[PDB]
Amino acid sequence: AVSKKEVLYFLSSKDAESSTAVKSYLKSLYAGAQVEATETDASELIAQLEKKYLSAQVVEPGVHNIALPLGESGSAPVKRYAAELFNLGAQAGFECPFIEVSKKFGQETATSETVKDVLNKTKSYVSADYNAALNEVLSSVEAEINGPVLFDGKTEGFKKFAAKAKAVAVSRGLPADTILAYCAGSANEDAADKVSKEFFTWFESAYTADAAAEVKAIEAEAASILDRHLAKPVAQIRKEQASAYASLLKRAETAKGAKWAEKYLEDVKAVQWFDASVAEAPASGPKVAA
Amino acid sequence: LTTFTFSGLQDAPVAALSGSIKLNVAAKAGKAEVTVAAGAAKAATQVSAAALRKLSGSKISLAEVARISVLHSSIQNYLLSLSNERYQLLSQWPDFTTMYGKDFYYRAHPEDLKKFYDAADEYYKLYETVTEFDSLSALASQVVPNYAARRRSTVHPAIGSTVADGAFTNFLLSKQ
Amino acid sequence: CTVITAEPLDKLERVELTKKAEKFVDAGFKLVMQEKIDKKLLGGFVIEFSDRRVDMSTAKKVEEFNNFVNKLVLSI
Amino acid sequence: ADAKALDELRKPKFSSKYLIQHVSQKLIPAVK
Amino acid sequence: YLAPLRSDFTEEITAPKVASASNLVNEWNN
Amino acid sequence: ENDVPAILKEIDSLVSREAVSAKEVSDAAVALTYLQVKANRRLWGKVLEKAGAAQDYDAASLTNLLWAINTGGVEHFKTVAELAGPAVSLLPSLSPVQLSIVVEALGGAGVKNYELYNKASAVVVSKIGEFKPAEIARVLYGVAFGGVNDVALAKAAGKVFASTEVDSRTAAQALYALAKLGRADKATVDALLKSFKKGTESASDAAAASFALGSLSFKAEKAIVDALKASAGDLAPAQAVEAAYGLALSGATDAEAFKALFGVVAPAIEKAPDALEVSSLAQLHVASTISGAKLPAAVGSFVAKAFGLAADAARLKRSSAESALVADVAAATAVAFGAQYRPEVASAVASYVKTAPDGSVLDIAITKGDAKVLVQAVPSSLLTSTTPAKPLGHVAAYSKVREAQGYAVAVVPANEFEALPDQKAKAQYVLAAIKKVAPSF
Repeated sequence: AVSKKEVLYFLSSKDAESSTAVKSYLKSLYAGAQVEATETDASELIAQLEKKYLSAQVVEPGVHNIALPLGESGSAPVKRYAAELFNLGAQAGFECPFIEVSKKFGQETATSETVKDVLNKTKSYVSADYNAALNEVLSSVEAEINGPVLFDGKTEGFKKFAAKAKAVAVSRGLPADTILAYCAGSANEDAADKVSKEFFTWFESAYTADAAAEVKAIEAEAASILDRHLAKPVAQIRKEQASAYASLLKRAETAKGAKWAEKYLEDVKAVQWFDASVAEAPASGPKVAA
Repeated sequence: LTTFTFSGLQDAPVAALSGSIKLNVAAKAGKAEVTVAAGAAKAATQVSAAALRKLSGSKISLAEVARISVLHSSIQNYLLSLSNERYQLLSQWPDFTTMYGKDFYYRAHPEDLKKFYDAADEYYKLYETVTEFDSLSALASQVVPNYAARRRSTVHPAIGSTVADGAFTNFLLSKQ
Repeated sequence: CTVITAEPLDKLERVELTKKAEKFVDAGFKLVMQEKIDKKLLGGFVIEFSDRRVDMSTAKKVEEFNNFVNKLVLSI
Repeated sequence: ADAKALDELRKPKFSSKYLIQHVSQKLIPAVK
Repeated sequence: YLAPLRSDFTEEITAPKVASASNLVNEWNN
Repeated sequence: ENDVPAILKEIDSLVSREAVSAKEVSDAAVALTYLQVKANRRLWGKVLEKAGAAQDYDAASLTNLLWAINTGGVEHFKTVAELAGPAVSLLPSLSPVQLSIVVEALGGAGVKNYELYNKASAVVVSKIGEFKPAEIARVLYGVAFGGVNDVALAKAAGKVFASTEVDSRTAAQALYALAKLGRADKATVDALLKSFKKGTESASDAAAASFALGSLSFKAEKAIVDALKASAGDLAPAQAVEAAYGLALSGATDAEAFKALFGVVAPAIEKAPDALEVSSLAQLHVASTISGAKLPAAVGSFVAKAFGLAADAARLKRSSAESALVADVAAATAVAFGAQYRPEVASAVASYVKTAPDGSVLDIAITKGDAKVLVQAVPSSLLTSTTPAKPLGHVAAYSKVREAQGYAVAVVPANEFEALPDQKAKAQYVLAAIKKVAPSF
């Protein structure tokens, strides 16, 4: 069952083993139960840690209900996949990914004062192809000022660094003007909407670009796995797959009392049930009660 | 889908588009009788004007029924399509059973015949291993968990290089 | 001593820091002060008795918390 | 037996969700 | 068909490492 | 000679064949939605599978297919979002009625295809006079629920809605789109509520109009309420709860209408409580607190717990600027009640988080004796997107349901709060907020 804090995340999500648990919880509440006390505790590190480890339990089955658009004609199945992942991030408690990684940027370098360590401490979160170019243009403005560039904003060296890194950003191909005018806003709602109708266009191009990069990586990895697999004779393939399946089955059956092991074994029995149900009536598929 | 929809018996489709099934409706004042004719089947119903808005009160919410996962089914679909692409070029192999007669055996250099019979055994090996379709269910499970860990990011599942680059421009070019 | 805080001291947190600091000296020593400002701490204080240092910081707290939460998830 | 249910069949089967639940159950009382 | 279960996070946002194209089509045409 | 399961078996044998082009599956979906086959899921599943697998598309075929997916009430996001490519590639060749039905049916499922919505906005705003206001109402609904906060076609639709006479369904769809957009334009809602005078042939339009007038929180109309109460046995429970919520947020006095709306909801939760979503049960508890009508003994305390569940759900998935916002408002109201140093403002923000007796955890709760005072923060998403920048109806809903527990909610909108340059002005603002609604504090 659930422990009164996992069930507060599973309300808006639509994955099956969360929806059936929420439905059994409401079956408990309608049939004469009181709601347990929500904890007014757990100081901020434990709060964001349990957010990190509780949104994981609602995102990780959400990826498996999302089918990859591997090798399809048109960029619109990539838009389907990225929209599904956006909806999964929305139902997982994450924000828009732009403002989410902006929040991570602010969280990472709250204690950085110069601009070289703001490019050092956010090395894991930005592209190294872009981090190398930003470090080299910062070494250029460092050769200009002959002083460490300060990460304050009102410094003239940082102003020249901003006017050079905007050219670096257009050199990467992404327009910094529509993005800065989006997050800086305008007076009237009409010239804010005219900026948003460019920023959302770039935003769609950006998320479909990295989603298409992801499905191209899975396409090439599946092609490499198949081409390393087709070079084997069939008895070696059957022995390797049966031995790997038996070993990872022994790894589950060894864990006695573990909940994940019991769920693993029940899903194995459900897979065998699916094989039996397609074996009984293969004209229509599995037997589903309706 | 939203809970309130706004469609039905207004800008509705008026007729058929295929030769497999026929349909024509009755656009009367208050009511509507459909007449759908499909070969050996015949159906003519009488529906009301508000009988189409009560249709979308309950939602269907169609869902997949997958053996392992919908993601695993998509990866197994791509492995089946790649096995189709390899099977299309094991289908253009030249027929070598026509050169098994003994009038090709004894006119041949012996090592060339050794090479030819070993090439035939190699083709039978390649064809037995490209049509092992039971093994795609365990080939797909080696692509799954690294992908599922990549989508289990600490910032956002749909995150990528370009959106992080754009937000780094937004973080850097503003006043700290 | 020599305290270092992220912010300048308010007259409640000054008394609180003096009361929480006297359990780190092994007498009724009239511990002196030398307020210093470093924003590399994310709040809190780091007392430096010039022979030993007690790190009561927030940045050290979150880094030790990250090390402990990394040492548990590799064990569980 | 056969023809079990619909939401019992909609479950993404070999997703983790429980190993994460195991580590989140044995981590948070050990860190509070 | 069953995969090993992992519970770990990726904090890095990198390119997804598009792997090498293997030479099976050219070897089979050869 | 006339029989429906024979033709259902025939369509089940028609779609299950492997080679089916777009016209067969489009007409099959139209024939399926013309016979109301909601108890059959496998046939709708096969027709969506073969709708997804198709390659060629005509304008009439894709329009009829999207019309049948929309009107049939089927949600399957993957196949309908892969249809958006055939919609984009065929968008300039679509008829205005057909472009209307395509973009409305795609916006119904919430597809995040921004190029589709930008191009459809430019097409519908460049040539406006060809579109009857039903068509731009459908386009406004599709661009509103499709993840776009576009205001240009909203103004261009409000002009045509203020110029000509429109139908009831078009006005209801338009107000639903404005309620999800969050505009609360009085000048347009007055021009659009004048069409609800002939009586509406369906109760879904009156239900959506009531929910829109509740979520933008203007008032009722007393004939939309009477058109709801007239045959209140037809609406879905997930439609009826949002209709009652939209009546309660606009302060509906027709308690007979609330009894007629509960007369379909209480058997629905009496049969199976698990079918409805918990946000809808929270809306039911809001409507039950504002209207005060009687509910069954098993459902009243049930939605009382369900409002706490949905409130803790909405607080746990907080936007993390609202987290900083309630931290700022709590620090300001701890300065205002008196804590001039950092450890005492920490000790005061630590003691403002008492739990409400229904199970929720309140962010700012102040207690002295008998009176409890809550402070409510409205960051930006619960604000209107227009130039008055007023709070949405969920704010007044949360205030009226917290006042039923013993709290005096001082709503602090954040368009006013973050415009203050210091902490002392924020303390004076929250003092002006709290002293107005509960002068004992």
